[PDB]
Amino acid sequence: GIDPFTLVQRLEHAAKQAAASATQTIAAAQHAASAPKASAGPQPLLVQSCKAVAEQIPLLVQGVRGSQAQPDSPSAQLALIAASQSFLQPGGKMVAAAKASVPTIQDQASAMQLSQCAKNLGTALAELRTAAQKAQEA
Repeated sequence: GIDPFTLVQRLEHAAKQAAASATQTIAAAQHAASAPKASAGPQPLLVQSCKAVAEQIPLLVQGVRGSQAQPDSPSAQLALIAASQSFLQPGGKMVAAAKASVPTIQDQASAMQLSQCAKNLGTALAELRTAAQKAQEA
């Protein structure tokens, strides 16, 4: 009957919205940066993770597109699964940093924007983290 993609199904969907939400979170985080001007090195965890996440975003989508083309390919599967878990590492950091940086952002627009972005990214990771989990160990 109807046998769908399964496991990679949730990977595709979660990684797409993760990549989307990540980009939005990055654009908000480094828009203001909750870094004080008086110090010897106030490098915001946001921006540090933003650059990390920014390079992981294409990997997600690359994995996604690979899974779309070859859902029955362990090469594409493990690629997406690995990329997902690789994205979670810096991605989760930016989420944690974002929520704590919101109240310390002087620009109200950026603060409220970051709040929504991190809320999306956090939930995106919630999907992706569980998605790759099911696809990996089953």
